[PDB]
Amino acid sequence: SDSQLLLEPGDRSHWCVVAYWEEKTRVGRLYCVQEPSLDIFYDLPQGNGFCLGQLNSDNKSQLVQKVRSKIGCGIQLTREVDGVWVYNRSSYPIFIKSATLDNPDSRTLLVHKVFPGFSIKAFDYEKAYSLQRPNDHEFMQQPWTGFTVQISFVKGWGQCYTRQFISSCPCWLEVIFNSR
Amino acid sequence: SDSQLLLEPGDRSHWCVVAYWEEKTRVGRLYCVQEPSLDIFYDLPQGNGFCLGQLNSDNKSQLVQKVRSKIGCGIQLTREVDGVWVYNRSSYPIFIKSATLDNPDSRTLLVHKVFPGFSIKAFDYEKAYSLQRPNDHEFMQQPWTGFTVQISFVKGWGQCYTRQFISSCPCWLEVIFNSR
Ligand SMILES: [Cl-]
Ligand SMILES: [Cl-]
Ligand SMILES: [Cl-]
Ligand SMILES: [Cl-]
Ligand SMILES: [Cl-]
Repeated sequence: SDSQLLLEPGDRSHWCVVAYWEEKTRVGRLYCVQEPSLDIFYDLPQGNGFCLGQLNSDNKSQLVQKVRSKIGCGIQLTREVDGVWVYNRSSYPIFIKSATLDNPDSRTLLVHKVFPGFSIKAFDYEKAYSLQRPNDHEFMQQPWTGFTVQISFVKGWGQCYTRQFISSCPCWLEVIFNSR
Repeated sequence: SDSQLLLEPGDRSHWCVVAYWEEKTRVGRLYCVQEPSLDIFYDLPQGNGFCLGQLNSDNKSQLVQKVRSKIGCGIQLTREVDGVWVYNRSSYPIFIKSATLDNPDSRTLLVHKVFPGFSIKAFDYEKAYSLQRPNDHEFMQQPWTGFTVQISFVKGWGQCYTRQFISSCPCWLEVIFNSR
């Protein structure tokens, strides 16, 4: 046409970027978010946004298939006046690690459980802007942890769970937040 | 606010995301790249791209100020049919860590020096697609390392340098790559 052929340049206005993982395998392209709210869900009639059921995956594991069938309506991420909220719209708990959810003086970040229908503030811009975790050596060596949130469907990880690391979880998300 | 519309919250077409760092401080908003090539520079005549001199950094270190100016014309990042290439357009070496630059059987990833005027394939889609590093425990625990490239201007880090960690470098980039 006239405007249908041109490719626009990039921008600084996408407020987060989402990566979907199955265990150690990244599934599908990254989803870069512009509008203030996004559903992340399994099948097309179940939300407006990032559809995970459409992603072609090489991981055919039975456990991954079972968790995928439990994602259902998934989660919603929404920018609000006081930060970014994650709402659990699905019928199973989700588990979240975010640097802005924890006491800045702790030695390690915790994984937080969010029951179906409950919400949690995934990201706080003011706290992230000034965040130092001086007692967390891994954090100081990997400061991008300050703006990357990890979310697992159905299965928890870390202390008091079978899986020590998030990359053992069947279905999980990496959410990278812009500073904004 | 008054008319119905067909919302798409985001897109999959930005092929990498660039974060600029000064030591342990993230500086400026993330840049989501859609154009085939991106110039990243401190000062480039009639330059159009990701200008690091315009950002208003909180890092007031004199070393950071000196290195920032040395970036000069910076680097060029180009997405091509055969992968993503980095061209060093500055007067100083740059230093790059990328999982697709290394022997997959090694224990830890190396930092690679790129002279002024030289190029390197910073990211290879097919090598990354299902890259496994079975002797690298950190990589298996943090598989997103396989899609993220770190680039430092002027100053090296790692094995052969006083700086052990990337977050000790005065001026560096985190580049998060999308899949093909
Ligand atoms: Cl912009
Ligand atoms: Cl484990
Ligand atoms: Cl798209
Ligand atoms: Cl080298
Ligand atoms: Cl160091």
